[PDB]
Amino acid sequence: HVDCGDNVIVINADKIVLSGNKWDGRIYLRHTGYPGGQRQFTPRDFMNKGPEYLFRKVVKGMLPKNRLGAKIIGNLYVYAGTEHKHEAQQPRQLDINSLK
Amino acid sequence: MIQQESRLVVADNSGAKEALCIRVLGGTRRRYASVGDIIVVSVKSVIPSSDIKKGAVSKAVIVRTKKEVRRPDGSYIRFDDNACVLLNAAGDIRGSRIFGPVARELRGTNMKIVSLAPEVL
Amino acid sequence: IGKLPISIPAGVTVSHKDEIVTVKGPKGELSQYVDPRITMIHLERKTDDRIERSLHGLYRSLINNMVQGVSAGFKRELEYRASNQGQLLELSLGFTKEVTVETPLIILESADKQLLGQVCMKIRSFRKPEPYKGKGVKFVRKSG
Amino acid sequence: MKVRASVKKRTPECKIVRRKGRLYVINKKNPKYKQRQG
Amino acid sequence: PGLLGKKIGMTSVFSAEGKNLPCTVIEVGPCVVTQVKTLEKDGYSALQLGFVDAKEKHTTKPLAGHFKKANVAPKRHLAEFKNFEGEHKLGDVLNVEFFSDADFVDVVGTSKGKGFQGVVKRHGFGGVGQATHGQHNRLRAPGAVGACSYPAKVFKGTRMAGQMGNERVTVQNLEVIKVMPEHNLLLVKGSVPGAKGSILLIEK
Amino acid sequence: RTYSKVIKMVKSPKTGAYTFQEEMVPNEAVKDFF
RNA sequence: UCUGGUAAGGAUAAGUGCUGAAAGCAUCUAAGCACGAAGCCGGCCUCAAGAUAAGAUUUCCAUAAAGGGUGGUUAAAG
RNA sequence: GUGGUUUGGCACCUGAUGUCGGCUCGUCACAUCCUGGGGCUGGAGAAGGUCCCAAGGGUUGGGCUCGCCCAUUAAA
RNA sequence: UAAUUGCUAAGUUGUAAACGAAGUCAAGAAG
Ligand SMILES: [K+]
Ligand SMILES: [K+]
Ligand SMILES: [Mg+2]
Ligand SMILES: [Mg+2]
Ligand SMILES: [Mg+2]
Ligand SMILES: [Mg+2]
Ligand SMILES: [Mg+2]
Ligand SMILES: [Mg+2]
Ligand code: NA
Repeated sequence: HVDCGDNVIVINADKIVLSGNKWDGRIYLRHTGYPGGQRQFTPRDFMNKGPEYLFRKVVKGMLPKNRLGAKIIGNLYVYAGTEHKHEAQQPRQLDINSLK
Repeated sequence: MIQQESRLVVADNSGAKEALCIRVLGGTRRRYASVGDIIVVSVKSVIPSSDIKKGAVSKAVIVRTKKEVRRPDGSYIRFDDNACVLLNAAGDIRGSRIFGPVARELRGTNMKIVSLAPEVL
Repeated sequence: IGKLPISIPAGVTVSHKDEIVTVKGPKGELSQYVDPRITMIHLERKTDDRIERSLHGLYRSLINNMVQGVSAGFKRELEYRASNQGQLLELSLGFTKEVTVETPLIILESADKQLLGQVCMKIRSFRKPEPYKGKGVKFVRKSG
Repeated sequence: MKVRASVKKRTPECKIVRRKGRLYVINKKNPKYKQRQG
Repeated sequence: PGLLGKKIGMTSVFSAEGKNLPCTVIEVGPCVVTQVKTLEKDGYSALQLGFVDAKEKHTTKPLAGHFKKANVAPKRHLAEFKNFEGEHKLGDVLNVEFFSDADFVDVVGTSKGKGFQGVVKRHGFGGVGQATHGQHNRLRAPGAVGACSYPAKVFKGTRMAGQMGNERVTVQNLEVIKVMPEHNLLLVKGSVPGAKGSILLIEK
Repeated sequence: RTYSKVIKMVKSPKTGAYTFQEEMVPNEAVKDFF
């Protein structure tokens, strides 16, 4: 019941990999709330809009669906390159392959 | 401004006296016909010993309108009646004389033989 | 097919570099993009699987086509008027680099077989042969 | 082109191909034998 | 690119070939450049133009400082225009001669306000039934507003009574009859939105 | 019959293949196109 | 009474093709590449930062008239 | 085999789930009437016929009460 | 995000048939 996790900065986010034909074959559906208002989009459309939008869409969905999850998703920072400005926080480098 | 069920004078020397507009030709939901427009009519009254029979469905061209017609030069013309001229299947005058004036717009309606008219206004 | 040697003739030199392998010869310089699974010219298929075999045969055929294109080149002849000066849109049948054309018949010569085929197909797409009567662009029927 | 659930090469000259997940029968000599939807 | 204007009224004139042309008179007036927006600072290129001369009595201190920086007399109406061929600086003046080589213009205005309007005037509803033949009290009613329990809701976008007019409207491709620089006048064929004295945007 | 079809080959901007671009032009105006 | 709806910028459907193996042939396809619809995403018009991811730019900064409110004369605004 | 749109079978919900057509206002599907693109034709051309893709927008007014008739329309 | 060995390339999957083509992997028989 407490926000007790880390603040995560993801770098090199445009080099993420999707296997199979999921870059264009995975169909995301949404609705505008108007009649005849279902719309389609793809992970490619998300990535063209920006890596952070695709990453946020995926991580939400794996987070809890409540107020705590809505706050927790705000601790994720996603960047295409290696250039981010988070000095004076001294983020430590975590090897993602070490976590199991 | 002639629509379905409007009654017109027949302004030629054919047998018909009065006609009833059945349909305004030219498109879906086309409401009104003016001078130079082609309509379908039913003949309502004829003279005794008339070539055309009462109840005959025919085509006609409108030559006089009570509602006023606007010309591009800022002028307007209106008549005291609503008058048409009957046509055959080929699109030509059924008769040989025209009674009363006709609108000047009929010159450009490929209807030049209505130059039988006493006066073109 | 994909295992036969590909002899390089005199005047044509083929260099392999960074999967952008280019053959520069007498009649032009052509390029190709072999795969890691693919390796005179001697092909070498790493595995015997279906994908490896198909890729090996395809790449060997492409290399041989490149060698023939640089060395001897290719020509196609096709059968309303025609033109000689403006080789973009100058033919009259109805109304309204890297290749050479001749002056009705047309002879078109080049070094890239795919480009030559595309250009010939586009030239012949203007008027296909008519089954009703023999008419239209043809390479050098039924009663109605 | 004819669409049916059962395609067969009724003639030696007919050939069976697969294109983008569909099955076609092609015949250049006479194109009225062409079928699809294997 | 374009300029701010004021609608004067309508008249009808005669062309050279003898055609009665309806005509709207617009005072396009000298517009002064009051701000240059750039990609480096603002993120997009545009020019801000001011139209009608104001007074210090009706200029607030922030806007007074804005005009002081532009080094122009205070203006009443400000609007932004993009895709200006030719460079323009702070304080430059543009007049109705800007339209001296245009055959057609676009006019943006605010339409006349109708207030709250029913479905018949607002959306052209046909009305329920006839005036007679058993009519009780639904002559200008909307009729049904949905289907039965299966949707069990009124859809979004259902046409209903409400505020009509008093909104931004664009009229496209109005032919230009004459440019009159001596009076800052523009004559267009046809009608433009709004009442007399309303402020218009005229785009080339 | 002054109009005429004009198709010109040009390298692709995203692939690099000699694609075709076609337009109608006047008979005298073909010089500007090609 | 004026004005508008066109065309197809991009990716495609059914189809048309280039080169080409598996399968020395063939094959529009498995590697690549051209095309190809009123359909799809745009372009056009209106709204739109409570877009709580609450954005940007210019200018001014407390008391009189920095900004407002209440009030008055009113409006093609309601 | 599919659908549930016809005639049925069952009797599971119901101290009221209250009524056929027409009007008004719609909304969706595509099993496509028109308009757009294609394959085959026993397709000379022109008319067509059948099949495939395609749901954007359109898809009349009358004399009679599912249907018939009159006059249209790109289509009804 | 265990260990080992296969199969699938269809996102099949992680919760319908007569009839086609045999896409792929094995196990064979005749020739
Ligand atoms: K509901
Ligand atoms: K389940
Ligand atoms: Mg008002
Ligand atoms: Mg009424
Ligand atoms: Mg009553
Ligand atoms: Mg009443
Ligand atoms: Mg029982
Ligand atoms: Mg009860
Ligand atoms: Na599935």
